[PDB]
Amino acid sequence: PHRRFEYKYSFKGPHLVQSDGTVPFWAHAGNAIPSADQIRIAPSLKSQRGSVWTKTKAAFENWEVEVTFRVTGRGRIGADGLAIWYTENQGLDGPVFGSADMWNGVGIFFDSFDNNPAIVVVGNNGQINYDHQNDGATQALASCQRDFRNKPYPVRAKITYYQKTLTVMINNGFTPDKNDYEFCAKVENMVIPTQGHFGISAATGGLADDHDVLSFLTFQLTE
Repeated sequence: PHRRFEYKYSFKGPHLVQSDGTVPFWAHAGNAIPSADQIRIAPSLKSQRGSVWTKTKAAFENWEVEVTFRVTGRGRIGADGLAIWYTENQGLDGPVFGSADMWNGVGIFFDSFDNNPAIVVVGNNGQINYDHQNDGATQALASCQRDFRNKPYPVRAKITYYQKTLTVMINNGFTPDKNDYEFCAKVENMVIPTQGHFGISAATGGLADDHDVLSFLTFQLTE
């Protein structure tokens, strides 16, 4: 299956951030801190929320995103985690891993163990007022249990929307190999908006990890 790299929906270092503090093609918000090699979406301070979203919408029948990130913090517990998004609108701040509680599209949530370790796929058609704590278990379309914190190498999520199936593959941070992925979850017959923004958001609470995204690479898939 053919992949075309879509620069207008992507970011990576080196020199990720412009001299003016912006990241080409994206908007950062909240407590997100662009730096040369990564964007620290939510730092290890109390009650943080941040995000990075594409400034334009993509209209890809099929697509794939490769997101490389780290979630780093003290102890065996941390919070909150991060979310990868494809939604009709350009997301704004809220209580769902730093983003708003309603959306039209899909979120893939990486929820840190704070005593569930989980990666969860959650759809929304614009009608659900989502509260992760209350609704995650019941509304998850699919999930897997992986611990993505404090790993030796960057964690890599590959989220593919191809032939109406949304698949989540994960490299859980034990190899530097940008292509060594294992299956996490898939959702068949997923309907998502024909056009939408890509995004990534994170948050902290009383417990707080540093949530860093090193790169977000978007590909348009063809057949």
